[PDB]
Amino acid sequence: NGKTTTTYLIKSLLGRHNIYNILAVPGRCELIDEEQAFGVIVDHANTPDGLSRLLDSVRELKPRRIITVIGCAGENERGKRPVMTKIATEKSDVTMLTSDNPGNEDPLDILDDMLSGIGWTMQEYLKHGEHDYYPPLSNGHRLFLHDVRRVAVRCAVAMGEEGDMVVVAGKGHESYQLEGDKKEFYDDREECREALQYVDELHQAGIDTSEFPWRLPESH
Amino acid sequence: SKGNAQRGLELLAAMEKLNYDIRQAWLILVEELVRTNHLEEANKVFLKGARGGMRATDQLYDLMIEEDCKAGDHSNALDISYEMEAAGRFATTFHFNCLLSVQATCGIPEVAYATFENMEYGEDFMKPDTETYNWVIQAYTRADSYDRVQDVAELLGMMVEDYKRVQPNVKTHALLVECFTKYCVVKEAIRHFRALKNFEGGTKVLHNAGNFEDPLSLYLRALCREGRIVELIDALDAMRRDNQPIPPRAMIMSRKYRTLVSSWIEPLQEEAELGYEIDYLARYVEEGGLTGERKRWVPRRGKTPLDPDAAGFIYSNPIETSFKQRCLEDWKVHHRKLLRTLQSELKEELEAQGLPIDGTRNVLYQRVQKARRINKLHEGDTEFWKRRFLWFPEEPFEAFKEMRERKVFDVSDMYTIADVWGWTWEKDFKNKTPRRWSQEWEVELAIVLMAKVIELGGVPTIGDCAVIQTTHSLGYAF
Amino acid sequence: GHYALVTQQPLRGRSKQGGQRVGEMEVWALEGFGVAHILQEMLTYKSDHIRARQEVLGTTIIGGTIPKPEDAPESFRLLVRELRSLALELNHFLVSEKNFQINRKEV
Amino acid sequence: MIDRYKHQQLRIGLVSPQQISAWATGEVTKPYTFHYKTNKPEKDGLFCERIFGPIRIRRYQMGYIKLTCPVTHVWYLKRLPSYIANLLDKPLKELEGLVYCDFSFARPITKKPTFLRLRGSFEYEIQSWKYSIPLFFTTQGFEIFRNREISTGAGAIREQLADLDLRIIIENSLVEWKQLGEEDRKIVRRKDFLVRRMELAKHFIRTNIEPEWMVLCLLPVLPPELRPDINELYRRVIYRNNTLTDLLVMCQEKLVQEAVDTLLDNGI
Amino acid sequence: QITSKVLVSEEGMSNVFLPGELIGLLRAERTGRALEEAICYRAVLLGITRASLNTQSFISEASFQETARVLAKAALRGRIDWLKGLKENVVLGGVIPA
RNA sequence: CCGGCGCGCG
Repeated sequence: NGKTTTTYLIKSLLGRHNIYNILAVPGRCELIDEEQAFGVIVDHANTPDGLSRLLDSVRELKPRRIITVIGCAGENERGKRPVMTKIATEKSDVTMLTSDNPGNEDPLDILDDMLSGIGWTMQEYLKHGEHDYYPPLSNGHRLFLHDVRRVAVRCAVAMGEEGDMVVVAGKGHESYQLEGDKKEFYDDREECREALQYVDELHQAGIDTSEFPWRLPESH
Repeated sequence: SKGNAQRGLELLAAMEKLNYDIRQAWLILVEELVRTNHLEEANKVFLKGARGGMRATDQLYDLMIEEDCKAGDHSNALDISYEMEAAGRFATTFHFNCLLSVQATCGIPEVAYATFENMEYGEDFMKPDTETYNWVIQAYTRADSYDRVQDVAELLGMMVEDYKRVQPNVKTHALLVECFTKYCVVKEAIRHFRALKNFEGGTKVLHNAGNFEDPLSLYLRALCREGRIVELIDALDAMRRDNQPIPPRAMIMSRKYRTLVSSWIEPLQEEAELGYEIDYLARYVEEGGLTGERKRWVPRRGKTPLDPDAAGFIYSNPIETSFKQRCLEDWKVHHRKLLRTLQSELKEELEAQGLPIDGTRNVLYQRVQKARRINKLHEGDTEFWKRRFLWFPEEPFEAFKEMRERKVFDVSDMYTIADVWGWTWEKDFKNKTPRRWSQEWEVELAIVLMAKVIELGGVPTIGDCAVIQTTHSLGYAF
Repeated sequence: GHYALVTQQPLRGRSKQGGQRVGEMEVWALEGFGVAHILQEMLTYKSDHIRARQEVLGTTIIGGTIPKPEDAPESFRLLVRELRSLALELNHFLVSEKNFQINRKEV
Repeated sequence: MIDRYKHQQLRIGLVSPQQISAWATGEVTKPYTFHYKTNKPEKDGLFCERIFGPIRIRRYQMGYIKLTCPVTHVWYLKRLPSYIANLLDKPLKELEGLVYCDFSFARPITKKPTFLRLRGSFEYEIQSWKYSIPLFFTTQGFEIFRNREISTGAGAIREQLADLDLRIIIENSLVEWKQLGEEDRKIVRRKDFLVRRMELAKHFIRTNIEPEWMVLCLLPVLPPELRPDINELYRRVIYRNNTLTDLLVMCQEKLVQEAVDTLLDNGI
Repeated sequence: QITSKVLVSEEGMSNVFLPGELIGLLRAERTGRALEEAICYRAVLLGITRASLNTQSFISEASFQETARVLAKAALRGRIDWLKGLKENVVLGGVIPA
């Protein structure tokens, strides 16, 4: 716990968990700052215990609203898919949904496995999308979803607000994407940087990107 | 006896060389080969003899046809029937039924229909009987592709018009129920299930031992989906009397872990309170999420149903209709029939919404401007119509008398499937005012259905009871 | 003699040593007579059945009985390809009356 | 008397691109017919010996043209009443504009998630969609998810036909027909459209035909010996298809479609 | 052949027949005695041209009139022709069943 | 050995 954080500081942070690391970082809550009114961090947690620990850690940092991005791999870890989305829904207000590394397994089925922990599926969610209306959760929380992590994290970055927070997890310091059998090159930190760089124009162009669907000016 | 067909043929040739009549020996050899279960060599020897100009006895012809059709050998049976008709013995309904027993399973209804057309428009001894109609109907309802409800309906009409010579049996009603269930003609399936109830076995025959998708389960599902709960209860009594356990296909579990026990009450496709949170992890684990055997509810490109419940029907299962809705529909259709036989200003905007407060001044304006942000019968009584019935003149009754005199139509042509098949119970389900739906009626029906499903081997889920002392009897706990 | 390049039917005209046309009105008369084998003669191996035209030339010179064509003439195969060019497939199937096996005829 | 049974049938049917490839397998790629000097069949051309056969098999061997963009079949779009319009339940004018004009369709597919409030067929181009969204979403990822919320041409039609749920179509048509009945010229014509739509959707379920085959991905090529006019129309398809793949723009996409329509059915 | 068809009325909804469907008179009467599922129909007079375009063979209709319209409608539904008529076998070059 | 135009015969 914190071995990577300790080594980098010794050779040469946010939350109370990193305070003890200082007393005694790539892919460990790497803060992405572009003079915005919020923050973006990257963690490698692909396990329910670590994800729960970090999601609890975000609450103690006083965020106004909690937005999370989660995924799961394919052909492996099939027995615990819905737990991350369950804990995120019970811990976050608006939660984006996507995959971590679909691999040969089709990401649509795994993304269906996400909604199984809440009483939804791809059929019901897509029927919600067709009617361009998403009724909120039981505890007042909101749910949006997208098959590809790219646009999902772009919208999550665009939804960074004042005193708000966005988590993108499952990859961390790893900078590869697993679709089918080819290991595509994909960096979460750089993509988050790009999303934070050009967030202004999308919001100022008359598009109400606050929720899915975006209220386009000429679309009514 | 030893099956040495070639040795028998050599002995027959030796007999022929010695100026002997080989017909009796040929018959004996064929019969022995059939008895010892050498149907291939028996068929070959019989065909050799028949093509040689030799004539067999009627019993041997019938035995060959029946055995070949029982073994599923239509080619040899057809060849032997052709040879028998060439020898001077014409085919009767027995041989035609034997042939039809194999054609009905070929997947092409046109073969069986060609045989049926040969029988129907032929001599008196070739006329179809109940078995022939059953074979042709089975061929049509189990077709590979295209719709055949029209063909089966016309065949049923032809069978009805032949009432003086033909009458149905259990298989007829089982096939008709299956056909009208796969095509979602539910009312006709209910009529023929009422007819089928009077036969012992009955629903057991309709079950088809689970084969052909198990049409009995389809009948139960079709009854459940349209909210025909009284008919569902009657079917449950039918299977209980027939010692027929409710099959798992009939007990399929809905999206929200419900079954036919609680699917037609006012919560539609939704769960009850149940007193606690739902354990979604247990649901995911028990559904096969550990070994990759789960059923993912994501739409896919293709002409296949995503819903496993629609498996078996031609164009998917009937749409979900609550018992409350079905009762209201039946109330409306009865009264539409009753009416037919008898003949023979800004405050106006408030009605488009829920009227929140408003009333004094400027509240109506602010609300109308902020509302844009969110943006006696006699059906089935043939006797009454027969009584009413009694250049063609323009007067309808004069015209009726004309067709009576010119023999165009007469009262002898006025009969339905009900009054020629002895459906005396049909008049008790018609020309009656439907019962208004009530909560007490619905809950008592739910209790009755739950008890009858439990006693039949079908276990309702906890969510089924939650919609409603019997809850704990199943091993549950709120 | 000489046949058309596409339809493979005998040519038209006295100057071209062509044959006489059996029109649809002539086909009606043959159907009224019930002469089903005269009609098939002038539909397959006197007009466009390439394989059966050559065998009729040989059998008649030796006098050894002309058999039925049983295949499709080049006018039907020509129509099938044209329907294929409109993204339409037309298949001829034979269903055995003995064992109900479906046979796809080459066309 | 037992009748001498004869069960012979022939059936037409809409063809699949895979069956077109099976016919050809063999793709015609060049519009050259014959050599001007040597009078020999040009390779990969309309009369190629490798594709079609040595100079009997040239009367039966088929080829195909690999169209870069899908083109709708004129018989199933322009003939009245339109089958594509009835199955998609849209007026013929908007479909024709989508295929022949510079119109883009909003929300062409459903079985994949979207995030936009774009509905209908917006005639004018979306100003934000031109620069704002692509420039914020870059190019590669934007093009990856491009063909899921806005599309145009016969590709949008094929996408709409591919993901159609026929059973849902039948149920919606039946419920709308009941609603109309329970309530007088086009109060009946709308009913007649509804009856025509469920009968059209019903036939697709029981057959092996796919409604997306109504838009062509490959173009079968007639054997050369059957076309010793039609050849000129085949060159145009190659003339404008090979131009289109060189670019990879909307105008050339329409030119390929018009070449196929003229080849398939003129005077319509 | 002119007076052998009836027209399903516009109010007859069932899974057996659809409104406006052209069905045979004998079939309509047979289904009337066997089913009570709103089998509503009225006698229709067809001309010798319209009757010839509502046959059981698409080859006979295609070779009669509106070839493109007949083939386009038929090829959408995988129509099957059982070659029971005289003209169908003439097209194939086979022996007519007469 | 392919199509158009013109003139004819029954």
